[PDB]
Amino acid sequence: DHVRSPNVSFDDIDYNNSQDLHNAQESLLREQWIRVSALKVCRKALESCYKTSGPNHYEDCREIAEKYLNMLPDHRIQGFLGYQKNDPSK
Amino acid sequence: NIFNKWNVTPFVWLFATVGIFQWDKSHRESHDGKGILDFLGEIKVKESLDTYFKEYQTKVA
Amino acid sequence: KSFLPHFIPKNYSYGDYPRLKPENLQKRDPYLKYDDQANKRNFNEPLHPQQDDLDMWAPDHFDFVQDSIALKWFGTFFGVLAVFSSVIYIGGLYPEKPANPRNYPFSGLAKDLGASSEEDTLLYAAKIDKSI
Amino acid sequence: AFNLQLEKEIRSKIDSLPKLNNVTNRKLSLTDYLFQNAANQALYVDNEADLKELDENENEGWEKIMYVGFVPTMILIFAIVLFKDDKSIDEWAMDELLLRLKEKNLSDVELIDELDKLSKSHVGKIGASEINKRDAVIIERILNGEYDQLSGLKKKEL
Amino acid sequence: MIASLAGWGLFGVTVRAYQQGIRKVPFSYYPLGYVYSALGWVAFGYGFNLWTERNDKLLEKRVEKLKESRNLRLS
Amino acid sequence: GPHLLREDASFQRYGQLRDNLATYWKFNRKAARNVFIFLVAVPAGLGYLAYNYEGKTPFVGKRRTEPIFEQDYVPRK
Amino acid sequence: HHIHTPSYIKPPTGGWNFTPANWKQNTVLVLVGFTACCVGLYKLGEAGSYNPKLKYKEEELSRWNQSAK
Amino acid sequence: EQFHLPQPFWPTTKTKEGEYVPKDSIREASKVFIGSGVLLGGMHFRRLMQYKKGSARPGLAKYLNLFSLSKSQLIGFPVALGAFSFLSHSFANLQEGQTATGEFAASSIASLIGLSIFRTKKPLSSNVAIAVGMGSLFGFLTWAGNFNLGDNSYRAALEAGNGNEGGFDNKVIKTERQGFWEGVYRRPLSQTVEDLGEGRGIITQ
Amino acid sequence: MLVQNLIIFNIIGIVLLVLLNNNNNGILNKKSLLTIKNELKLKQIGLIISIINILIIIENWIGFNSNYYGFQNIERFLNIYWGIDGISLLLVLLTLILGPIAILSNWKNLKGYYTYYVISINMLVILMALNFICLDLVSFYILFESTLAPLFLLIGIYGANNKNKAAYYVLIYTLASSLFMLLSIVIYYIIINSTDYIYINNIILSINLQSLLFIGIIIGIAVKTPLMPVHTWLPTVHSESPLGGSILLAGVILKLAIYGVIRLLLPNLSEISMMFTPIIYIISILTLIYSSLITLKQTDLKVIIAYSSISHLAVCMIGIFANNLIGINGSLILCLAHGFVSPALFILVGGILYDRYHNRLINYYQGLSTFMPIFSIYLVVFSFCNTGTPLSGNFVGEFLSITGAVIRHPIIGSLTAASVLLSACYQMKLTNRLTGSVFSQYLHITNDVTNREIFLLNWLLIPTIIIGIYPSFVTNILNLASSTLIYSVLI
Ligand SMILES: CCCCCCCCCCCCCCCCCC(=O)OC[C@H](COP(=O)(O)OCCN)OC(=O)CCCCCCCCCCCCCCCCC
Ligand SMILES: CCCCCCCCCCCC(=O)OC[C@H](COP(=O)(O)OCC[N+](C)(C)C)OC(=O)CCCCCCCCCCC
Ligand SMILES: CCCCCCCCCCCC(=O)OC[C@H](COP(=O)(O)OCC[N+](C)(C)C)OC(=O)CCCCCCCCCCC
Ligand SMILES: CCCCCCCCCCCC(=O)OC[C@H](COP(=O)(O)OCC[N+](C)(C)C)OC(=O)CCCCCCCCCCC
Ligand SMILES: CCCCCCCCCCCC(=O)OC[C@H](COP(=O)(O)OCC[N+](C)(C)C)OC(=O)CCCCCCCCCCC
Repeated sequence: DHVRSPNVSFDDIDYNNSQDLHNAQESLLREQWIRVSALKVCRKALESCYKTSGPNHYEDCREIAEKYLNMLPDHRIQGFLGYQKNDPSK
Repeated sequence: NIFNKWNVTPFVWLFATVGIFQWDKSHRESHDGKGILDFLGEIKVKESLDTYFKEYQTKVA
Repeated sequence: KSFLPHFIPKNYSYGDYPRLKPENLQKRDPYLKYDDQANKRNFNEPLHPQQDDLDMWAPDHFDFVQDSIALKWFGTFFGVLAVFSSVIYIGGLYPEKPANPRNYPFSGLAKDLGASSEEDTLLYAAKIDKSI
Repeated sequence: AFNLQLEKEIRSKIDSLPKLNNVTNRKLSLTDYLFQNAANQALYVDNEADLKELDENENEGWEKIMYVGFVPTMILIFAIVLFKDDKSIDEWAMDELLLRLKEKNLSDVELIDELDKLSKSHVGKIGASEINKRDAVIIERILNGEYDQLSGLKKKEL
Repeated sequence: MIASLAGWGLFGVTVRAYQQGIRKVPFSYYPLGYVYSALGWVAFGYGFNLWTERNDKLLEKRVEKLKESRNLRLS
Repeated sequence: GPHLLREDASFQRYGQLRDNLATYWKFNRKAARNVFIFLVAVPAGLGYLAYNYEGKTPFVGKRRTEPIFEQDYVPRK
Repeated sequence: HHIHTPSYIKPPTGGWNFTPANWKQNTVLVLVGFTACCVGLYKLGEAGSYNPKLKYKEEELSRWNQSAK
Repeated sequence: EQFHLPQPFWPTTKTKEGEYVPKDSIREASKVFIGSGVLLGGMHFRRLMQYKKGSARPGLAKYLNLFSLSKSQLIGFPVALGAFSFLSHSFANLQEGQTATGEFAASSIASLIGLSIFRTKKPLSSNVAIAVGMGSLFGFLTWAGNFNLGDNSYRAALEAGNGNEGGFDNKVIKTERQGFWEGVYRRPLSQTVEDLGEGRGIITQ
Repeated sequence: MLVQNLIIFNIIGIVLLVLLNNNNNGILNKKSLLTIKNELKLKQIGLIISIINILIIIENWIGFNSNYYGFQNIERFLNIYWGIDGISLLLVLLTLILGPIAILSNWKNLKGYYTYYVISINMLVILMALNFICLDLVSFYILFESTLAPLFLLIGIYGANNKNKAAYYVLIYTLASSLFMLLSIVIYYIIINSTDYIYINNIILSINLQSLLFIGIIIGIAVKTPLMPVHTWLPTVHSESPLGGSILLAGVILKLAIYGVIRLLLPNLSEISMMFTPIIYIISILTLIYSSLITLKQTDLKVIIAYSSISHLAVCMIGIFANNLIGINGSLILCLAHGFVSPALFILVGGILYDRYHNRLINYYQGLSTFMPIFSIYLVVFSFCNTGTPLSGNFVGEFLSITGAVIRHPIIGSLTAASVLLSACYQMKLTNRLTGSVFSQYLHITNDVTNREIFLLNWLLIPTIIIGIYPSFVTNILNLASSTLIYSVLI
């Protein structure tokens, strides 16, 4: 069937647990791919709004375009190695 | 001969692939979307694969 | 009259390899018979160490004038088109606009040009029609 | 099918022409290359060298192997990339996104109506396409809130 | 243990078969040589397995002492 | 086989030389000038462009925060 | 005319003024073949094509902009 | 801001500021120069005695010719070794310690000085080619930590607790940088920014 | 199941061919029956063995999950753990598919000793294929260097006039450079007590130690791709090695360097890889530009193709060191697309022309389209594939690799677009000459492409265009495996 993301953070596990570190690595990967899925859906709305609105696309699709331009920098795959090997609070 | 061994072959591949392609779609209409190749065997899942990974990393430690 | 292309050495030393004056084969008389008529080559003719730069397959060598003359003529031409441009600009001989350039209502169609609110009006607005 | 009596005819006839360099009813089987006596194997080659001596680019011995073993192997590879029930991560993520939309909006009459009538084959075809389906509310709800849980895994900030 | 000794005998068959190529004789020459070679390496294989089984027992006993030695260091 | 290529001695001499240019190469002043350009000068130029703009170009979804067209026109007379 | 060496040079395009003896027979087959799946192109095109300016109503798009706001 | 280049250098003990009493370069070079000239000159006159004792024996003569030194080598060798010792100590005093760059400079100059004495009948560019080759070898020798890393080896680090004997733990995070031979599960993100800098995916995009 | 069957079956195949062909060495002086038709039966058995190896990886592909994170089919054999992911699975299949092609390319152009050649080809294929399924650094090095022993003898026995020069070059360039990679592996086993992939991927080493380990490994990788300035072995080896040796060298052996980056650098030395990327990009960009301009002046047909391979593998190196999914996928697709086009160009240049005229000098060939029209079609078609013309897998690999470089480094990654111009400059200079002007006066008219050579060209062209038009056959498998290699902490 449709498997699900085992929501597991690096912050709540012991890396010496081989299976727990594997889940946190998988958990971070699956949440980034969903954000890529969401970004593509938003871009689908932008394309349909642009085609239909014609010369009205500047006003009609303004907030859709603004949201796509905001999500684009970070709604991409970043990997799990960066956050696994770095502690932001230190 | 326009039906020689070399001209026919691309058309035989094309029609056969379309036929198998259309056959697969019908098979997905009657097996809850499961494909025509499902007879060969299915795909291993995470739980069955985790146990191999768990025993592999324990030995390495 | 006829001169060799650039980057052709006047001497070389490659052991016992025969030393010969570089002949650009593109310039050979095409009304003579050759064993290789297309390449203008007879069988067993010694090849220059850089013969690939001096044969039919090398880029065509134009030699109607020297390169400096062609480069001098090339610069002379576009220099005139720049003096003509510069005389008009400094003197300001081009005509002025006969009418104030087009302006639009609704704060210069700011809303229709993707402006969000009053903070971003002049960011997106076209020329504003001050006469309502 | 060595047929030693047949080679003797073949060997003798080449002897009727003393000069050199101046049959289709012959075949061998798999069991012959290992079990014939050493005398008979010598005779076969002496004919084969001389038969070939008395002579385009066909019947080289590879055609059967490549067209019975290799081409079906590539067909099987072509079938697997076509008709194997394998989800990729990007295809899984789109299905998971629609599933979480359903779970966050259980009390939504409009959304669940479209989600149920949105067939599994058109999940990856959301948007504008030839398929006439209603995903306007589905797209509307994704644009409203964020259905990923990446913020719930990074529990350490600056 | 039969599976392990089966491989050792098969190693001995390979040793004899390789020797036949060195001496340039057909591999069917003197078939008793494979039987002799197979048993000679089963004998070595049986002694080899006793050697490795002994080594694992000795290694465990030494490792227990080494872990106690390491626990003192990690403090 | 049947020697389907008409072997040319001058072709063979020329081809043999082009394969064996290394034998006659001398590390003179001319060779040193080209070695410095290709293996030191040019890599240094790319070396300084790569690290100068390492992480200095955030060009993903870059926004426009400044107007393009002028609002008012001023004649030149 | 000239010598085209047609004994062994038979490219897919013909090789120096090649028209086979049975060209009328083959031309009808190719014309049938060309016409048959030229209709197949038409049948596929009419089913698959769509108008991208009529897929979503303007009322559906207003909700998108506000929700994404 | 400075460029963030990799630093492939083996661990060495770093003397604290105010430490490193310098070594007398002239005095140390004097001992190498005088001791070498005495031995090389003394062994030269010892071999001349072996020549006089026998010159009709080809076996002795062949072996003596291999060890024989020319007049310019009897002077050049002590000078090259003396200049090496002086320049190695002089550069080490300059840099508050010995570096591979200092040894590369000291060895190539010492070689070129000697080569210009006992290899006079060779082109100048040939002597420089050897001097660059000789200087690189000694620079590589210093870069690799001379003949052994000593107190900077992993075996030494493992005996001092600076190795990885106890394993790793992600819950433990250290502000100070890990040891050269030490590995950790998780690191402070500030250390990554110090190493790589911000930009192409660190913090910002 | 995979590794155990792939090794046991091939050993039985190796022993079987030795037993049949060496049973009659003993002053029999006989005529045998397997020696007829250039050892046809022994060739056919080895050809069948190569195809069966492709069937073994398929049985494990049917059960492969593209939506599983981690290694699959985890197996223990010879005290070594063997596993496969999306990246490894495609490289194994590429390696095994070229096995039958290498044998068939040398079906009738060897002076003798066909059993030895077939065994070495099947031995090279399995050792390279096993290199993609090992799961530790030491096992990676064992398989990385084990190929040198058969490859050295393959060149020296079946090679061209300068085979002695080429055999020494491959043995010394690759062995000396890989020993530097062994030094880094020894350091890993000393300080971490293991070389397992997963174990070492989680350990962060000091930034100074990561620099030393990176340089050791990169020396072995840079020589084997190859990159400038350690590339001088490849053109000499390619021009003298047999056709099957060139196919495996140009199709698999060079791809092990990219897989080395994927295993030995990205997941374990992640912090230091970001530091080294500008240096990697500069070296690779100059490798691409220099090799393209040098290719213009070449006069040997098989050396021109050898320098063409260096230019494209610089692009693969650029893509794999981009820290984004676009570049990594683009580099992997370009590796597979190159794995078919490059062997095809060696068959056209060193397998068809050389088998007829036995001369690789460019000056002898022109106007081939007059009496070799079928050869000219395949030559022209593969030339446009080699320059990354769209509809070919090369373009999809090249465009994503260039795009991944631009995203990674907008300023210097833009120089990668010179691959589009420079590759067409030297490739279409060679093709425009072979198909241009009057048929050469130095050649006699002979047979055109035969059925065997048509078969080889068709089945190297077909995968290139299928990947070029629908690369999602490959990207679906690579998607979850490639996403694990990215290192970034966005705040
Ligand atoms: C009344 C006078 C009596 C004289 C007695 C000596 C007889 C003449 C021999 C010449 C002197 C050389 C030997 C000197 C003693 C041996 C070296 C030594 O022990 O060091 C002494 C000298 C000063 O060093 P210093 O720091 O004072 O000693 C340690 C104090 N804590 O350290 C030195 O600097 C000595 C100089 C050594 C450097 C030159 C030798 C290296 C170059 C030549 C190599 C010879 C051939 C190579 C042999 C090895 C072959 C594998
Ligand atoms: C012409 C032919 C060309 C080459 C063909 C190759 C044929 C290979 C045949 C292998 C037979 C087989 O399968 O052997 C297997 C058997 C049984 O293994 P086990 O006891 O269960 O050990 C378990 C094995 N592990 C650890 C992999 C699981 O071990 C042997 O006999 C070992 C082979 C001997 C190798 C020499 C080293 C040992 C001697 C020590 C002295 C210092
Ligand atoms: C308990 C386990 C071992 C039992 C057997 C061991 C002794 C065998 C002696 C039998 C007599 C014999 O060897 O007879 C001589 C034969 C035949 O010689 P040939 O070359 O064919 O000469 C031709 C003979 N004609 C002319 C009569 C035909 O040689 C063999 O078969 C060689 C096999 C030797 C096996 C050695 C095993 C070594 C293992 C080493 C592990 C470290
Ligand atoms: C996967 C692991 C496999 C390991 C086993 C290797 C094969 C053993 C072959 C022994 C039997 C033999 O020497 O036989 C010889 C055979 C076949 O030669 P032929 O043409 O029949 O000989 C001519 C006989 N005539 C004249 C009658 C026709 O040559 C081979 O097989 C060659 C394979 C080995 C080449 C590479 C050597 C590398 C050594 C180091 C490896 C890391
Ligand atoms: C978008 C993808 C399009 C695919 C289909 C396009 C039509 C295919 C035509 C095949 C037949 C043909 O042209 O090759 C065969 C013809 C033969 O010459 P001829 O006219 O019969 O004269 C015969 C007289 N000779 C023998 C003197 C020529 O050419 C040639 O050998 C000429 C050499 C150039 C090769 C052209 C290959 C073009 C491939 C296109 C690369 C993308």
